[PDB]
Amino acid sequence: SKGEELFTGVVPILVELDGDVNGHKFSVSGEGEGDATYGKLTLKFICTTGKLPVPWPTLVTTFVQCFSRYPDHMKRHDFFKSAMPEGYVQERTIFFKDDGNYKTRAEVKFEGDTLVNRIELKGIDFKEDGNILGHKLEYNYNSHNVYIMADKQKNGIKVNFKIRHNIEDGSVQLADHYQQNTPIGDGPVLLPDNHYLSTQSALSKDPNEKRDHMVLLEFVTAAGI
Repeated sequence: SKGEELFTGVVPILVELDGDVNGHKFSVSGEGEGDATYGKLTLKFICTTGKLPVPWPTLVTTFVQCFSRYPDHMKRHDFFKSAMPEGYVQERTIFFKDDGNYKTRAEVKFEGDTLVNRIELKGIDFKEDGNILGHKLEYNYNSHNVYIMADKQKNGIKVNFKIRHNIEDGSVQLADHYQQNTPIGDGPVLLPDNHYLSTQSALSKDPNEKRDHMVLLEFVTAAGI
């Protein structure tokens, strides 16, 4: 396919987010690199408007699936890379159990040789005293499976999954994800058979960094075929 060749080495990544959660406005910038050969991502995010109003972990999924490692035998199912360099639109709705929801819209594509993820986030109906606004989530992250399916009507894919956020009291905060991706260009893309992505992520901090930020290491590989 098209994009395949674009991912053959380490690619620099730029992440830009504009958000509003219950009237609290904020901006985030992130930079790093991805190496789809190992399904590996390394990023650092910085809250540019000051203190992040929600917990960092809640934004992970929002902050580039084209960096997933697809095994040789599954290359024909890699929609993400097939949409490059023109890119794709990724939209979601994220429902926090017994809490508010996030609505996101992003464009992911290449600007020169940098892979760009530009997002607009809108959060509503959050409880001032819930796990999100109340900042009760631990600073860590779990492994998940992300289910993918073809959408022949929109020439895209539909994706669904649940994230499990650990709460400081030992409990769990569920986050139901509903997602749609559609190509930006008019060129051909690869529509996949049902399959899934297996994820793992580690969160850390930069000891010498005074701004509000998050350091992220993540591995993702496709499976189920």
